[PDB]
Order: sequence, then C-alpha cells, then structure tokens
Amino acid sequence: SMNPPPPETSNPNKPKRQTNQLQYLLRVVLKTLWKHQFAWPFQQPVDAVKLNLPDYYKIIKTPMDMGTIKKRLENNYYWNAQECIQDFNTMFTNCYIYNKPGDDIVLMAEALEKLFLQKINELPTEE
Ligand SMILES: Cc1cc(C)cc(Nc2nccc(-c3c(-c4ccc(F)cc4)ncn3C3CCNCC3)n2)c1
Repeated sequence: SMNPPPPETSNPNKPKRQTNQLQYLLRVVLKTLWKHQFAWPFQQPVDAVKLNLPDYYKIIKTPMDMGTIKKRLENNYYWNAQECIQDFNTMFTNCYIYNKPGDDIVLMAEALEKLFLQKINELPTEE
C-alpha cells in the first residue's frame, strides 16, 4: 500500500528554544545511535512500498524514525527533551508491535534501545 507522508519536522507556528538537554539529544544521543552497526533500518521512514509490507501502516499509526528525529532536533521542533525521548520510544515500540520477538529487526532495535537508555541515563541536568 502507499506510504504516508513522513512526520512533520518543521512548524513555523511552534515556539522554539535551545536547551542543554536538546543539544545533548542531538550531538550525543542521535549521533551515537546513528553510527551504530544496526542503525540503518531506523535512519528513515519505513518504506513499506519498497519492502512490500502492505499492512505496515494499517498497524502502525504513529510512525517514527531517526531521520525524522534528526530533523526535528535541527529545526528546534521540540520545546522539551521529553518530546524527543517520546519519539525514540515510539520508534522502538512500533518495531516491537509489528514484528515477532526474536526476529532480526527486533534484536537490532533492542540493541539500539539499550544504547539509547544508557545515553539518556546521562542526560545532563537542565541548565
Ligand atoms: C530483508 C530485510 C531484513 C531486515 C531484518 C531488515 C530489512 N530492512 C528494513 N528496512 C526498514 C524497515 C524494516 C523493518 C521494520 C522496521 C520497523 C520499525 C522501525 F522503526 C524500523 C524498522 N520492521 C520490519 N522490517 C522488515 C520487514 C521485511 N522483513 C524484514 C524486516 N526493515 C530488510
């Protein structure tokens, strides 16, 4: 089935700010996860057309990915760190919902999620 448009990444009507926590989420968390050997399926929206997954967006109605998260952080789309953390969590949960436990893609997500959690544990205090 057709892909949906990717998630919104810029909103001129949405107020903006820079915080040490958002800067960390971009320069440490996103960067580190991006470079991980298992990152590639998570670096862009799931192309369900190319992958022949006609039911993907019947099941997943809140898609998310790290390509989108990168843009959101760049465009100061987020007011707070929790919005961004929520997007990462959504990204992983979608993968877990659509797939069978122990599947390759799930082991890949679990490793990335482990690393994510280790990094957010070291989220700096809001300065
Ligand atoms: C042949 C092959 C094998 C593997 C292991 C991966 C891929 N490529 C690829 N690219 C983007 C997505 C997925 C994917 C996802 C998925 C879901 C959510 C998310 F955030 C990230 C990924 N969930 C399932 N998949 C596929 C669907 C077809 N069967 C393999 C898993 N797979 C291609």
